[PDB]
Amino acid sequence: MREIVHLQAGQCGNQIGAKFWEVISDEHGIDPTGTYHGDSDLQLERINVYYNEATGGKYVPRAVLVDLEPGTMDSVRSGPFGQIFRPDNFVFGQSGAGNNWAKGHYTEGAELVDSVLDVVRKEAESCDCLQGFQLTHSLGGGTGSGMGTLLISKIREEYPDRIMNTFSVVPSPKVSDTVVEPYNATLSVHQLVENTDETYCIDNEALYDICFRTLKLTTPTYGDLNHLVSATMSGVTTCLRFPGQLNADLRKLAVNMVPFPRLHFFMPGFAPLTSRGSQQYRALTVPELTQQMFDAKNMMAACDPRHGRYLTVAAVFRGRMSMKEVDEQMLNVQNKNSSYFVEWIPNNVKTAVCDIPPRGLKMSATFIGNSTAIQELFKRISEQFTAMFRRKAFLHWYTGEGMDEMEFTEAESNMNDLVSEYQQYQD
Amino acid sequence: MREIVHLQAGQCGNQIGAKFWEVISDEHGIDPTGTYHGDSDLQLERINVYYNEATGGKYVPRAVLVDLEPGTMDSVRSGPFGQIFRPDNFVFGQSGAGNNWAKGHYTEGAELVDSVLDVVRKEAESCDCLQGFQLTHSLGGGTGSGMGTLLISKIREEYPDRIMNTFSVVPSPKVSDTVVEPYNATLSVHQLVENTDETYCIDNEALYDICFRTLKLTTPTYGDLNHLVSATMSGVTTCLRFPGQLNADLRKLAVNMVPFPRLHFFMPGFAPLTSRGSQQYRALTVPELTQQMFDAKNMMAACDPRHGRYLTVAAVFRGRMSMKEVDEQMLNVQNKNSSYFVEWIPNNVKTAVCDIPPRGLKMSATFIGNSTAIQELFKRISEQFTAMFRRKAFLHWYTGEGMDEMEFTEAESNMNDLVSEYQQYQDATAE
Amino acid sequence: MRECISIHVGQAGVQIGNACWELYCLEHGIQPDGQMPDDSFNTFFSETGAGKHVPRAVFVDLEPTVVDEVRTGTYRQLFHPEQLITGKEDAANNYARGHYTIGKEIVDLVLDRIRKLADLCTGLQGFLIFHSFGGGTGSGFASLLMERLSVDYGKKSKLEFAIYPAPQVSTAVVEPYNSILTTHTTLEHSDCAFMVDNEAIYDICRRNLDIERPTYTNLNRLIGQIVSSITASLRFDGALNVDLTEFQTNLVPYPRIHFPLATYAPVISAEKAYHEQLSVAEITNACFEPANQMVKCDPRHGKYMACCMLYRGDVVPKDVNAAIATIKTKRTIQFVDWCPTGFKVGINYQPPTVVPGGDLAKVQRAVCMLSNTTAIAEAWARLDHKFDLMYAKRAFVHWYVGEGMEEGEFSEAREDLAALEKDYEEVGVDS
Amino acid sequence: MRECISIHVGQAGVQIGNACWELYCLEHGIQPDGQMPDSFNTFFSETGAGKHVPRAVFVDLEPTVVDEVRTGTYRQLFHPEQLITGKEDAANNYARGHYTIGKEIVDLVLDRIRKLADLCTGLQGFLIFHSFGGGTGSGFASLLMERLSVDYGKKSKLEFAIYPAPQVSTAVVEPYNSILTTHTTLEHSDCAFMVDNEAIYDICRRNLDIERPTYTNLNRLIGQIVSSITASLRFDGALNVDLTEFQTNLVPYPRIHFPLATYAPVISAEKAYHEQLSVAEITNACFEPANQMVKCDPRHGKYMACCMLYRGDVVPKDVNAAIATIKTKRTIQFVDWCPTGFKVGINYQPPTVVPGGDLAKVQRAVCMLSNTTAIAEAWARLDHKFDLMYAKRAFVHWYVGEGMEEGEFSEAREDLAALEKDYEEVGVDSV
Amino acid sequence: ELTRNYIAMNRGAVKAGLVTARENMLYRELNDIRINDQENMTFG
Amino acid sequence: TMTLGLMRGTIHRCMKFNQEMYVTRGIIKGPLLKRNLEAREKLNRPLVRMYQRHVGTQLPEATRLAQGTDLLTRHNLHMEKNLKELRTTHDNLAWGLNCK
Amino acid sequence: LQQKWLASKTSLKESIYTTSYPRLPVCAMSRREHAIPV
Ligand SMILES: Nc1nc2c(ncn2[C@@H]2O[C@H](COP(=O)(O)OP(=O)(O)OP(=O)(O)O)[C@@H](O)[C@H]2O)c(=O)[nH]1
Ligand SMILES: Nc1nc2c(ncn2[C@@H]2O[C@H](COP(=O)(O)OP(=O)(O)OP(=O)(O)O)[C@@H](O)[C@H]2O)c(=O)[nH]1
Ligand SMILES: Nc1nc2c(ncn2[C@@H]2O[C@H](COP(=O)(O)OP(=O)(O)O)[C@@H](O)[C@H]2O)c(=O)[nH]1
Ligand SMILES: Nc1nc2c(ncn2[C@@H]2O[C@H](COP(=O)(O)OP(=O)(O)O)[C@@H](O)[C@H]2O)c(=O)[nH]1
Ligand SMILES: [Mg+2]
Ligand SMILES: [Mg+2]
Repeated sequence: MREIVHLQAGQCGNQIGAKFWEVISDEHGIDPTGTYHGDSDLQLERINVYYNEATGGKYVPRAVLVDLEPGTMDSVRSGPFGQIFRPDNFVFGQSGAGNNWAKGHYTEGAELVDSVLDVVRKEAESCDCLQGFQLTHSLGGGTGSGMGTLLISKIREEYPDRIMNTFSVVPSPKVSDTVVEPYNATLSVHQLVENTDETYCIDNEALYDICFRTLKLTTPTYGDLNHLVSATMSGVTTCLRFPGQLNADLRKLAVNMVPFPRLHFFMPGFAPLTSRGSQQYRALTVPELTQQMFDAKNMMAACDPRHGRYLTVAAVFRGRMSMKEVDEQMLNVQNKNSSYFVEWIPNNVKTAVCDIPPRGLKMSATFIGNSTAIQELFKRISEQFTAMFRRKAFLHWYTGEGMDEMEFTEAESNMNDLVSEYQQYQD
Repeated sequence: MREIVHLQAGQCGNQIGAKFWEVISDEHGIDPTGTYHGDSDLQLERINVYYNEATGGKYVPRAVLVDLEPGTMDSVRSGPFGQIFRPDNFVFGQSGAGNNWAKGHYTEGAELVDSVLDVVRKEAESCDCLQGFQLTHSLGGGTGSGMGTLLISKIREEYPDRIMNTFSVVPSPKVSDTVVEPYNATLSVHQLVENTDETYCIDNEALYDICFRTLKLTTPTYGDLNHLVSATMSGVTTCLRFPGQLNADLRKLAVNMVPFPRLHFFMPGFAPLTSRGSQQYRALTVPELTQQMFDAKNMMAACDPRHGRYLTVAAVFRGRMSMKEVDEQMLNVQNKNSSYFVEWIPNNVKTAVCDIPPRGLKMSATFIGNSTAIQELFKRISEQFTAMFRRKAFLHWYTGEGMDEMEFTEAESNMNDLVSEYQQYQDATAE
Repeated sequence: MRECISIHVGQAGVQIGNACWELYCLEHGIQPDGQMPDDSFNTFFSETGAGKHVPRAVFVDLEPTVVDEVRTGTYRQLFHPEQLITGKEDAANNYARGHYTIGKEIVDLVLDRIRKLADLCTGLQGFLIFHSFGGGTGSGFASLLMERLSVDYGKKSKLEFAIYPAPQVSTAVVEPYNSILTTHTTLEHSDCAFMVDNEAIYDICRRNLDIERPTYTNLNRLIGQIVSSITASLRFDGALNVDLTEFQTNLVPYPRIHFPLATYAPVISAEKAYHEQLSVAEITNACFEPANQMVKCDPRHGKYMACCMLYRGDVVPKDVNAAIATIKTKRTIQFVDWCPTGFKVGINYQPPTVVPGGDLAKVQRAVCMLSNTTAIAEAWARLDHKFDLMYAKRAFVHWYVGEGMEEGEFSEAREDLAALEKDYEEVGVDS
Repeated sequence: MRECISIHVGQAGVQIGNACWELYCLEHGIQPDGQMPDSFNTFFSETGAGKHVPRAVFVDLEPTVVDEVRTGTYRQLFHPEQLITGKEDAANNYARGHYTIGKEIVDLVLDRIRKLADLCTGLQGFLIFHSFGGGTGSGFASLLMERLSVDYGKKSKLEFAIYPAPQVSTAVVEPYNSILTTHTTLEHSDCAFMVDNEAIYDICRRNLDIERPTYTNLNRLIGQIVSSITASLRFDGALNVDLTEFQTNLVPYPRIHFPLATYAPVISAEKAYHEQLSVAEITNACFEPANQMVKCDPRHGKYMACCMLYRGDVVPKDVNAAIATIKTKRTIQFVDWCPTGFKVGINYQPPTVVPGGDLAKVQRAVCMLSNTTAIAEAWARLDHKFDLMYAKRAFVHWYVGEGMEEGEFSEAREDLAALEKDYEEVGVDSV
Repeated sequence: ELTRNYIAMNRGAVKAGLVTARENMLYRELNDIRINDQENMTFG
Repeated sequence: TMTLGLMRGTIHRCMKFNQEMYVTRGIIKGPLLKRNLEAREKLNRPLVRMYQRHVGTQLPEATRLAQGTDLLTRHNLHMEKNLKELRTTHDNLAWGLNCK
Repeated sequence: LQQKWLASKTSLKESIYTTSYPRLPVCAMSRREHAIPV
């Protein structure tokens, strides 16, 4: 019908994916064994979209889990939902990449992609009408930044037509856990722009903000940080899976979102976020949701949108609501903040509705934005990459893998040619 | 009716027959004493194909186990299904051949042939209408590859019309437990190709990867090795014993798979092969049965058909299906992999249906396909035979048995003539 | 009175006779024992002093396992044991075995068995003969039975219901050889033809009846509806009755050309029947779409030269002509220049019954058409393409000559199809 | 009567010829030997042996290209001096084929055409084929017109010519030759038929669905257009149109003699099956900008004159209904001084179809020839390409070393500055 | 030598009526087929 | 083996050439039950009896069907003899092959 | 759906003939309204 194959690479992607496959496991009413224990028919009418039919009333993921280092996959197999992912969907090498993009993309990335290209091809012909592909990784590591993008270069040659969405994890400058990150980031962003329909720039600093100030969590670990990405995961496809007043899918937003193919770097958000103290004295209504999207505080990107102009903005509402308030609020926020939108596109705001709210909640929303201020992140990778390329520092880890230096030169050339044409559109 | 006399030669042969007779006794519900403890009625309707009746509601198989070494019979007789075989059917000699093809074929096999020929004739005239015989052996041995070739070469003259099958085991170049096995290999194929109706080349090397990689057994013993071949032998005579929607038999695949008398070499396959972690995560359906049939990882032959062309293909499905999805998948693999099919024969795929699923399972199918890529098997054997024969090595073993030197030369010339015949059919213009 | 002897041959014939005679028993009320719990049944059933009725059929097959499931089935006491006939060995997709080595052993038993049934019949209208071209017994032995059936009775009608090789899918490889070497001989000794391809019925069932995974019985059930409406005029009363002699007269303008093309309507599900009004106009147009044809041939590619119409159920003589009035006033349907009036309407009172466990819904009216055209001549052409590109290398023929017989029949059969295809063109041209 | 002589220049025309006369030979009914087992007189000439020599000449500067013609199937069809060949080429150097290499062969060419010209009695026009890229197809063709102009002052000389494509190019030095080429087709021609391979590439990809064609497939369409042009001459029709008439009805001013051609329908057999074709259907296809053979957008300009050449089974009543529809459309613009802008041509004989060809046999077609101001922008894209090369004096030393003064480069560019500005101001409505 | 014709030879054996493999090769030895192809009127 | 093999063509050409005469004979003789026959084919048709009203009008058809079976039954007896002889030179060649 | 997956794991050995052709009810026999004799 319209099926998604969920790709999963790197340590980060392996974890948020297990986190992502926890929410859509919770909502669809399927127990950790593999059997459906929900209540309503609507929960199982479209489950072909993420789950594959298997004998005995049991469903299995359309998920491919890849990691060069086998250390992490034992943890995914040993979580609460570790009895759901097929072992043949696990494919692993023996040695990690050591946080080198070159190794994961050229030397040991070659021997594994044939395995990954095989199983996705098995899942390519398994369903009848695929809607697209969807991947999670990190540009700051060695495998997801590396072999994760190698698949992107390969699957785009195999299936040009299908939409490709990437929920990638962009490194933060104020908090850095890797010095060869501005290398691997420079060498993956270059690989993203030509072969990707829509990129969701996720970071970790802004997520550390959100729990601290919006949720007042005293010890926010990686697990709670993984909760919010999985929330935004289901909100993107909350319309494809269910009925509503105004349905949508991945393609309807994407064509409404990309005026020129070089601009597909986004800025995702999640609405109902308040403290554990305020679980009673806080009204769950349409306008207070809209008041929560368009702050710079709820945002899980590493940029302040007030420094740029929102090109296009999409709001996907979840749950049942009367419609008139949304067009009133989305129009209202357009009029008052008229200086923060580009004039050359009218009616900048996109609205879609599903009728079903998520589990344990009455109303939900997801906001995906293309704005100028995403340029502020890309200039400052080059602010770090130039400082490390000019002294040729840490370089010999890369030239030992057979690559040249010109790839480093042309990678900076392509990002420079991205922001330069990105800056003209703000002015 | 339509009976089979199970021939059996060699230590390789005697073990497989013990294992092969296990799975049929289990399916027809036969306990080791021989009685029927099954539940259904179709489980005893065509039992007479394999089993002879004995007094007290007892069935004994129509098997003739032969060997040149006395110690193998005792190990067979000491197994679980030991006292199920009639004791007189064992034929064993006092002296063994010892991996030499010559000793088993002229010197010591010539004293044992008359005794087996007494036994097999009694079992041949026992049944009214024999469908045919069937032998299992290895071509690296001394008795199965030796006297066994002399065994077949005789009874072709006695019973010309009857069907001859051989689940022969040809030695692999990558793994070998013999130094002299090409001499056993080359001097047996020439006798084989003259007198046999069809063949199946099951190589222990290929089954080693399949348990290595697909079933993922930590310790795949020869028992786990010979469980896969036993399912293959059962999966050819399956429509003979059970009713189906579209039946088949030994002859129907025989007439439909061999365009010319010299080409009767097939690469068999088995579809339901899944490891334990894959038992949970599977939806056993017809496309998932077909997708495993055509990937060359599944084959029990030591040659990749991707380097050759599928001359003819036969597939026998076991279970209760909709034969629409039987006919859709075979047509699809015909058109997608069109380059892997010869063009002067249209619709190279042959199908049949057997309703009764294999016991403990629901869906299964067996594959019998003739390709020209098995020429890769023969040229590897002649790669080594001429390597040894140029130095006249190991020859005093053979010359002292009374044979002549030219017989090596003619058997290689025939072997080279076959690979010059198959190869030309690869590069053959349809128009 | 009217009588019809069914002469089903082969696994196709037996499994078709399984479906048809089940519908017949519900149609006249016979229990599986053989009793009614007026004399409309005499054309199919017989009489004994105790009121027991036996069917006038002869299930013949050269292999056992097709028909032993009938002997042990629900209707095990309905049939004479003598009526069902079995040989020990089959032909196995070999026209030659079933016609020149295996047929003559069994032809004299079947023929004598035919004689007693036709002795019981005083006035026999026609012989109904169902077989297939793919199988060996349905092609080989059946061609021999026709040959000696004609010499038993010069006149008696011999209808030929047939299973044809499908243009794309195939259950056999050597299947052209039987098909070409069959119509060369049965041409002399047949009076009508009803070739239908399981591919085209596959097309209809999934598209119209919402069964994505049918079985051979589902195709078998539709065939039973076709044979019901042909003979329905003989059985029950009607406005314009029609006999086998009658439609035969208004369907073949030349003895050379006796290959009609049958069609049924409506074939719709009860969920699709609840919401849809069915009128005589609506069902008669559905008989003319190519998507409802049961031969993979498009009458738009040819020209109708004879049409026979069978209305059955709640139909009125007034509305029949108006549907025919509109059908004639369309230029996408063509006729030869030498056939302005090419219709023959039969009107019957009884609506057809339904079989629970079937697929068709209960409807009050139905049509059956038999349109002889030249759009069928393209089907022979595809057979010649496949046969000639196979006979060039002369594959699989060693089975045919090695069984027995000649090689000269092989050359003579192919060109006779060139004449037949050429003959259809002389009808195709207009003066 | 009417007789036509062809003067194929360079590699382009000779391969253009091979498709043309192979179409012409099957148009009339000749055999490759040159005999028929008087519509041919325009194109063939009767000889002593009763053989028909085609009124053609090939002029080429390299031996291999026309050697293929002298060795092909049509080797005996043709007269050897008509295959005129040169030892050494200009190698895409307009200076060489105009000043150095042509002058060794100029007078030989003029001999052979006059000998065929003396055979004819009444001449109407010379149909010559060349390109704007190659040296021999431009430089040699340039000078021969200048002599042919003073040898035949009144005779017509059509210009079927290849325009270098806007994007895809098989050479680098094409724009220098083309800017030098235009003066010949400007002061020494009466019509022209410039076309790029790119648009012919698109229409084959978009409509003919052939994703991998060669230079034969494009050439098949070119001959079909010429076949439509001369169909009035060869065969009778309701409204026969000679070339001088086509010349009269298409050229507004002496300078502007650049028609654009268009053929509808160009449709494969599979797409022809589901699409009925009408007179109204075909005339709309000619005005779709997607099917234009030149990469210019007619909707960016307006039409000054159009020539229609309908062919096959067409009726004048449908033509006017087709014509009246085209007027009632604001998408199609006409210049204000053109109240009526059409030349309607009717023939009886449908265009043929070549075996191994691409177009399906359609009972009705149409040709099109429009003089629009759309083609103005094509030259401005050529002028820039020449401009950005000439300022830095790229490649000039090759032509200067051959012996043209460098001022001729500037003088030629002024002409296209002159030619383009005439198009723009003519397009301006004086209202 | 120039190989042997393993298609024409088989077709000839079939036409003669030799079906068993031993008889097929005996016919080969009898009639090997090897591809030797590997190497005045005035009109005016 | 050659002459034995080349005789499989000569053996097999003879039973069908014998078998065709077996079916060709019965058609001329006609159906075994005259009630299965009774139609336009008999020699007592209404057409012929009408013609029999005039004196001296009869049929010679009932003797040409005799001469049709004359050569047909004769040719089978010569054909059966040549068949039976040709089996003896098949078994005797097969037996002598065994001794060789 | 519960029935569609519950009716999978059964020991359903039987010929398709015997699972397809059972004993029909005597109520569902044809009434044979239109017939020739009196
Ligand atoms: N439509 C339809 N076709 C059938 C049926 N049963 C068999 N066939 C066709 O019969 C062909 C094979 O011939 P069979 O009837 O099965 O076997 P046979 O006629 O006894 O001939 P042998 O196989 O030589 O014994 C297959 O290709 C089927 O297409 C049936 O029930 N319905
Ligand atoms: N459509 C078409 N174009 C051709 C063909 N042959 C040559 N051309 C075009 O002619 C241009 C170059 O001139 P050619 O015809 O190849 O050779 P030439 O005319 O003898 O000129 P020289 O090569 O310099 O001798 C190329 O750019 C082609 O586009 C042809 O057969 N069909
Ligand atoms: N958002 C998020 N980031 C994580 C998580 N686990 C690890 N990371 C980040 O991933 C980066 C290291 O990625 P790495 O495992 O080397 O990627 P790989 O080399 O492609 O496998 C670190 O900077 C971490 O901050 C997680 O659960 N969530
Ligand atoms: N597949 C398989 N191969 C076997 C088995 N037993 C022995 N072999 C092979 O058979 C060969 C030895 O056969 P051998 O005893 O010499 O045969 P014999 O001389 O006829 O008795 C070895 O190469 C083994 O690999 C078995 O149970 N299964
Ligand atoms: Mg059969
Ligand atoms: Mg050239």
